[PDB]
Amino acid sequence: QSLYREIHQLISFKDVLPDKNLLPDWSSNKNPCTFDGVTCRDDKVTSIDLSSKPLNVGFSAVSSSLLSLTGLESLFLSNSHINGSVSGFKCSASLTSLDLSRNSLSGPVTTLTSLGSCSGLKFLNVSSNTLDFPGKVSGGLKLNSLEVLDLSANSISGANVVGWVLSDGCGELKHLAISGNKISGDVDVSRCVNLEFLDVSSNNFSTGIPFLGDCSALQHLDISGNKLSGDFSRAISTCTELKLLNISSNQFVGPIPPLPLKSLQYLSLAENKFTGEIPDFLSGACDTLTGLDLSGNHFYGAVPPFFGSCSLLESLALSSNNFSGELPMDTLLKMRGLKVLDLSFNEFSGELPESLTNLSASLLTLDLSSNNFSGPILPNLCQNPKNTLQELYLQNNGFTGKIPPTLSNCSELVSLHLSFNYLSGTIPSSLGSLSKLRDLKLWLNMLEGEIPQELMYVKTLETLILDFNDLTGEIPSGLSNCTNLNWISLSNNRLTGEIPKWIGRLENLAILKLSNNSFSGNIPAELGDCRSLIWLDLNTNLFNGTIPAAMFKQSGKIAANFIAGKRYVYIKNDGMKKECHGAGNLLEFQGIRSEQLNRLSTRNPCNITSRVYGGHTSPTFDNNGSMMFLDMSYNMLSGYIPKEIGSMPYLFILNLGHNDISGSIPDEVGDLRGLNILDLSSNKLDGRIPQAMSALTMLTEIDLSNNNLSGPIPEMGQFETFPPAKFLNNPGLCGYPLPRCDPSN
Ligand SMILES: *[C@@H]1O[C@H](CO)[C@@H](O[C@@H]2O[C@H](CO)[C@@H](O[C@@H]3O[C@H](CO)[C@@H](O[C@@H]4O[C@H](CO)[C@@H](O)[C@H](O)[C@H]4NC(C)=O)[C@H](O)[C@H]3NC(C)=O)[C@H](O)[C@H]2NC(C)=O)[C@H](O)[C@H]1NC(C)=O
Ligand SMILES: *[C@@H]1O[C@H](CO)[C@@H](O[C@@H]2O[C@H](CO)[C@@H](O[C@@H]3O[C@H](CO)[C@@H](O)[C@H](O)[C@H]3NC(C)=O)[C@H](O)[C@H]2NC(C)=O)[C@H](O)[C@H]1NC(C)=O
Ligand SMILES: CC(C)[C@H](C)[C@@H](O)[C@H](O)[C@@H](C)[C@H]1CC[C@H]2[C@@H]3COC(=O)[C@H]4C[C@H](O)[C@H](O)C[C@]4(C)[C@H]3CC[C@]12C
Ligand SMILES: *[C@@H]1O[C@H](CO)[C@@H](O[C@@H]2O[C@H](CO)[C@@H](O)[C@H](O)[C@H]2NC(C)=O)[C@H](O)[C@H]1NC(C)=O
Ligand SMILES: *[C@@H]1O[C@H](CO)[C@@H](O[C@@H]2O[C@H](CO)[C@@H](O)[C@H](O)[C@H]2NC(C)=O)[C@H](O)[C@H]1NC(C)=O
Ligand SMILES: *[C@@H]1O[C@H](CO)[C@@H](O[C@@H]2O[C@H](CO)[C@@H](O)[C@H](O)[C@H]2NC(C)=O)[C@H](O)[C@H]1NC(C)=O
Ligand SMILES: *[C@@H]1O[C@H](CO)[C@@H](O)[C@H](O)[C@H]1NC(C)=O
Ligand SMILES: *[C@@H]1O[C@H](CO)[C@@H](O)[C@H](O)[C@H]1NC(C)=O
Ligand SMILES: *[C@@H]1O[C@H](CO)[C@@H](O)[C@H](O)[C@H]1NC(C)=O
Repeated sequence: QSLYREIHQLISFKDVLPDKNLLPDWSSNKNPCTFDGVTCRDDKVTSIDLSSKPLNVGFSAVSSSLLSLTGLESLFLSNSHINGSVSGFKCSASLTSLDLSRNSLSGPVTTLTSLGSCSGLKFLNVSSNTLDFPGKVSGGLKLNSLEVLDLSANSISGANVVGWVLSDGCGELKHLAISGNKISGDVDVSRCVNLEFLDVSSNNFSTGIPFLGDCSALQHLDISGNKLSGDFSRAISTCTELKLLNISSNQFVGPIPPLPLKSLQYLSLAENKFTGEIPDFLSGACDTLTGLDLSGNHFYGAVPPFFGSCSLLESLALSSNNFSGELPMDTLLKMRGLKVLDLSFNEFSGELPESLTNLSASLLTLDLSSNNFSGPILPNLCQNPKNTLQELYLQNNGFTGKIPPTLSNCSELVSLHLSFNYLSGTIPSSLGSLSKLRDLKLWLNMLEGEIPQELMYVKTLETLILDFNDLTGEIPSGLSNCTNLNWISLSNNRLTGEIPKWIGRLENLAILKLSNNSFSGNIPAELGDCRSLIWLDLNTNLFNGTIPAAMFKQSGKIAANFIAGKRYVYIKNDGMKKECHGAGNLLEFQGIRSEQLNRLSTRNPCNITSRVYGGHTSPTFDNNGSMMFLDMSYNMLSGYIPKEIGSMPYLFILNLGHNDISGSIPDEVGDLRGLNILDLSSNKLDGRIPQAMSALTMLTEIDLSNNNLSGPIPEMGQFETFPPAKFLNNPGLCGYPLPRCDPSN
């Protein structure tokens, strides 16, 4: 191991990097031990770590230069843009750990057999690459000295790949992870007598449960995200050291089988098809449970008192079943260290007991959404000065009375969701002292009064959802201090005044929904300063003046990352009812049941049986996008449509119906290639429909009726596919589907 070879090898590797900007301090002028990413012991290189650097070289360059360094013990190249395939090479006997995860390695997984020349190799990570397995699986990986092997998240599809991995022996193996592939067939680790960690999740297993044999060392077993059913209980009967069992997202059925494995600390049976009331399936002492998840099955009945033995439980998840009865305090109060209580989507009922306040001392998350609780929200929920509560989810129940202003004592609160209840009174101003609050959701209640100026103190505020209350007054200027606002929804209240000019300062603002209020004045040009605005719904107000060209100036520069990943529903207007306005309502929908959407019937004249679209927000671009949804219908807008309207390639819906807009449809409307819905009806538009609109190919709905348009309807494009109704009440308009233009009228 001469310095001469060491330095020439390191530098010869640097000299083949495409980006000259890489490894700026490696030099034949410096000692290797001074290089960034190099670790030495007694002035000799022992480890190299170039992970998260865009090397952009082939594995052969890596194996030629770095893996043959005498005395090298570890090599970390995770997320280094290494591509190509591994093949035979000379490897130093000192090398114990190789991390090649998160690259673009490709070829048959049989290529990894070449690593057999690393005689000391004990740890191999090749997760997140594109390795695969031909057709028929034969021979074996033959790396039987590995203690740790991670082949996760590759492109391995095939039956019995696991046997292939283990074929030449697995006496040394402690940790095997191969999740995130498409492997099927048998898993037999019965000869892996030292195996402590097995992860075969997110694969394609649909037959036998893994055979574990003696199961003498196993502590962690994850078979989640497959299509397994059958007798998992019998398969782990011998497992005396098991601490974590994850069988969630599979096809298991029947009642919960006994699992009195006393060592068990984490257990998930979530998203299967288990049925019944909970039988006592644990030891007298609740095994050693810190974590329990029974979510997404068909359980019903009361939460059994034997759960009172789980005094170490930190996380209890029972959501999306059919549990009933009143909150089980006697049981829950025995869980002195409970951090997460998730009972959402069940049929718990009755009022909140005062003892619930004893529980909220360790509680980070209290989730009671979508049940049948009633009575008032507890006033003293956060009495204790050492309270840690971060999430309070009470939405979609039957709570009455006021929002307790003492919720301001929940100083660590991050998300407050009280939507879908029957709360009255005002939004307490003390909420402004929640210095970590990010989400304030109170929609569909009977709240009155004004939106509190004191919200200006919540610099962390990202979501403000207040639709369907009885709020009055104007948008308070204090909101301008909430510079991280992403989603503002104030629709269906009785708010007044203007859209303030400071709205343009809100650079994170993605969704602004103000529909069905009494807002007035002009549309501010400052909306064109909002860097993230993708959804603007202003329908059914009293806005007037002309649509300002500047409001479209951010087109092509829109960012849409922050808004992503949130549950919503979109309720489409079917057009059948005159009282129902706008293209459709986009609404927040975390923890609420669609079945309860009928609760809108007293607020909303729209046929509930109208189409409900749902999911998690997912913009079509990440950056350099444009507005996606613009609805300014049922106002008193006048003047002309600016040509800038056509500058939004991601605009799916444009609704300017029922205003007093005049002049003609701009040719640039034909530039809106993503357009599905164009509603310009009940205005005063004149002139011809531009032929340029023939270029639009994605239209599913158009409406130009009730204007003063004239001349022929364009022959090309989608016009001919729409009913005459979409063009009626335009005296000068002619051509299919209208009567043919006839010069002599
Ligand atoms: C903007 O917001 C305002 C304020 O919310 C909103 O006005 C309200 O609209 C709703 C829906 O039209 C009205 O609903 C009242 O209450 C019920 C709703 O279920 C209805 O009465 C019965 O309804 C049931 C269910 O549909 C039906 O089976 C039954 O036949 C109805 N009873 C009758 C008359 O036979 C009525 O819709 C109505 N009831 C009353 C008070 O007669 C609210 O009354 C409205 N609240 C007001 C005006 O203060 C308005 O629509 C929103 N605007 C837009 C464009 O969305
Ligand atoms: C093989 O390499 C994989 C890719 O690096 C490893 O998978 C990653 O392990 C990371 C370290 O545990 C995880 O770190 C995440 O982000 C931070 C890191 O400091 C943690 O706080 C987070 O808790 C953790 N994840 C989250 C958000 O909870 C990576 O998430 C994880 N996954 C990927 C695909 O990157 C394997 O661990 C490694 N195999 C072995 C056996 O070591
Ligand atoms: C970017 C987010 C804010 C947004 C909620 C996003 O997650 C969501 O997928 C958006 C893009 C969806 C939600 C509802 C969708 C619309 C649902 O309403 C409809 O009228 C359909 C009719 C027809 O299927 C059209 O092809 C699309 C169209 C008109 C959809 C266009 C795309 C959406 C507007
Ligand atoms: C996951 O496994 C299933 C079940 O083995 C695969 O479906 C089979 O695929 C083979 C090969 O094309 C067919 O011959 C069988 O008829 C399929 N069986 C059934 C019941 O449909 C499926 O291909 C696998 N998924 C992936 C992504 O590899
Ligand atoms: C138990 O397994 C489930 C399901 O596989 C885990 O949840 C998934 O985690 C993976 C990443 O490993 C994600 O890709 C999935 O989106 C998750 N699915 C669901 C439905 O949440 C869960 O994390 C595991 N629990 C523990 C403690 O290990
Ligand atoms: C727009 O709504 C407002 C509030 O009712 C009104 O603002 C008037 O605008 C016109 C033209 O700018 C002028 O009469 C005055 O500048 C404003 N006077 C009032 C009443 O405040 C106006 O009625 C509406 N019309 C327009 C086109 O602005
Ligand atoms: C590996 O990356 C380089 C650089 O982009 C490329 O030239 C080469 O073709 C890649 N190899 C494979 C097999 O894709
Ligand atoms: C759910 O449980 C409740 C207990 O109150 C019962 O009345 C109801 O019929 C059950 N619903 C379903 C879908 O099984
Ligand atoms: C909010 O906006 C301005 C600063 O630009 C000022 O009125 C005020 O000090 C800011 N912060 C608070 C807490 O009001």
